[PDB]
Amino acid sequence: NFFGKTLAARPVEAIPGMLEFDIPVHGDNRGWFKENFQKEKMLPLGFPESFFAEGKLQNNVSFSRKNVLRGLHAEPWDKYISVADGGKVLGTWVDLREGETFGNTYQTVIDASKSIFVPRGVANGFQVLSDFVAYSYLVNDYWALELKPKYAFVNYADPSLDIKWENLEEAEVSEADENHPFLKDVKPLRKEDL
Amino acid sequence: NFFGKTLAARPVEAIPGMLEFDIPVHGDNRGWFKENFQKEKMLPLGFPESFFAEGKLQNNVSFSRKNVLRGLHAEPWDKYISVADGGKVLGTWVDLREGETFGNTYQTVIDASKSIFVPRGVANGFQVLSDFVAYSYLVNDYWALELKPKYAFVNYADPSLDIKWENLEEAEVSEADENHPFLKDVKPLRKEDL
Repeated sequence: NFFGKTLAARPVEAIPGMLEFDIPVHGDNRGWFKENFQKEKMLPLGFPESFFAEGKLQNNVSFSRKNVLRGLHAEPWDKYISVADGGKVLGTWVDLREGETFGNTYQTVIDASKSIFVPRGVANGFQVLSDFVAYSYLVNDYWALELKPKYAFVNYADPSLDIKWENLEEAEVSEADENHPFLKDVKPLRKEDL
Repeated sequence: NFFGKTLAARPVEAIPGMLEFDIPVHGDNRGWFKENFQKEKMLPLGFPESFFAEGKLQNNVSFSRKNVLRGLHAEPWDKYISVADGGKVLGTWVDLREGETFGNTYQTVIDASKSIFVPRGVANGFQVLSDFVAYSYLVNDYWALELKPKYAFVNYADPSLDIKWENLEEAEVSEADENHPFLKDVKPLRKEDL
């Protein structure tokens, strides 16, 4: 369930606006290639035109080792998340938008054959499952002081979240991520904050 | 250095329009992060605004093993090339555009701390130096039949090209790449045709 998939998108019903994509990966264990993002094909599958509305683009990459656990961060921009190497992560999302889906969750394994569109307001995180992973994402806005109040964070280890991690005991977590508020102390992101 | 470089651009004087970038990579052997592409920071360094003129975007990734050698291909679109994991390649370019700089070459090692802007009509290739590499690039057009005349190819092993590959004896080359035409049989690409 890795090579040769048809390019396709599925909405995540618990988190409005999120999309999971199957990405065609061609080859085998020795090497492969993919079109990780293709704007002309992905728009008709539901990738939102609003992603492109301001003409802003940034691609970040992090290279991380097994058991690293980052999150859960709702940064004030949309994100398209992918894996660029042979690794894999347990992707994890918690909706922090005010409304009937506040606190809703989704989890899936992200590898080179699966990508995820995450709307602004949905907190993102991952735990690295493979020995290492190249985690490559696109965003549609740039850091600005005025955006600082528009972030929201929730603690990866709040046991009331409808998520589980692969290896909570051996997780390698930043000091900041250890100290994010539990869900009960998150101020839901209002329409004015998005 | 791999880590901690200042974001910078250098023109490649042998191939008009080509740019080499140093990318700041933060971390160490255990794990790191980079802004692989940040449009607002790149434009004032000389990344061409023309790349974005038609609003087209595609990200391709190839995951390849040591001694794989691919090229040399000039395609209908501009390319921004980097590496998304801990690997490295010997990047190689041959200008296939009609005029004074046809045949001109450049080579440099690409790893996650370096990227390259390759104008359409400049042939691109690489040989993998590390055990594996995640080679991730952005392009600004999509396949279409009508672009077929915008492609040119030149053989990687043509002894007249002012390039040197590693350990050619052990290179893993596709049948197609073994049979690309020699420079003297390449029809130079007209600028008005690109």
